[PDB]
Amino acid sequence: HMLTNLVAEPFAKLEQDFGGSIGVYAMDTGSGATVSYRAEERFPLCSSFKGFLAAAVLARSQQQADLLDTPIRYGKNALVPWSPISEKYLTTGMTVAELSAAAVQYSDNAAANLLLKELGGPAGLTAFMRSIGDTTFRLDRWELELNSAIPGDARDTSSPRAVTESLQKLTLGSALAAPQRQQFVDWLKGNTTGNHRIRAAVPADWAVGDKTGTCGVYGTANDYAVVWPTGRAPIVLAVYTRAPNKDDKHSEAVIAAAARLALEGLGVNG
Ligand SMILES: *C(=O)N1C[C@H](NOS(=O)(=O)O)CC[C@H]1C(N)=O
Repeated sequence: HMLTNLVAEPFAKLEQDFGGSIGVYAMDTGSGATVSYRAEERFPLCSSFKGFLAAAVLARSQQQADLLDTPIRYGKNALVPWSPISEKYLTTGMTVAELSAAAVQYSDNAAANLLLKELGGPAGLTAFMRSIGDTTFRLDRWELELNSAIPGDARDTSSPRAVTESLQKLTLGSALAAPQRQQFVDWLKGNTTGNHRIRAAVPADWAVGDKTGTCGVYGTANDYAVVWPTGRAPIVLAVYTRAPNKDDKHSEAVIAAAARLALEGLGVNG
């Protein structure tokens, strides 16, 4: 607690202007200092579970050396809405590694469902998260049902804090073996969907990997990232939003603004 919120930031004004709730947890991995706002509340994961999904696939690949190269063929019935990569390879198939990259970097929904099946479904991904010490994360449903974002419904949710803690373990800690850790980082660095979220708050000369989520209802959207400022230790952070009404709109700008406040709260000159 001594190093939590050393510098107050106007998160309450930001969420009031947004018309909803914002949850933020940011960790300076050098000093241990944190910024924390609504950090232990639950927010829907939406597409953001797909980063942890890819990490779980990489963990499995440490015991199954042929897993990532395995070619997966799928039928048209697998192509649920928002499958921009897998729809281009319907007639050819794609490897497990390619599906993982597509789930992370293009948020591909068919790819995510196919990989969930490899892991034994939502309970299998939840079990992986438990195995790294995350007692908050839960996945309960598949794409697209997991995006319903119903107020008060704990299904398919985590907390900003647990998201950040698990992201740190998987990208910087020892939850994955070193080759798999670097592959996970590389997939996150190559994300294409987050340019208007945490990345918009991070200087262009710093490295950053992220995964976004956009449930499409209840103003519910999010992003988590690992950021490597030059000359100081990496920062890990998570920004989640939700709002009371089904037709409330999400805001990318609010996520970027919350990330800026988090970095300011850590004293990171950006
Ligand atoms: C994830 O939340 N989804 C996948 C896709 N875009 O993902 S992103 O916004 O997180 O990059 C479409 C929206 C959404 C969904 N409804 O599955």
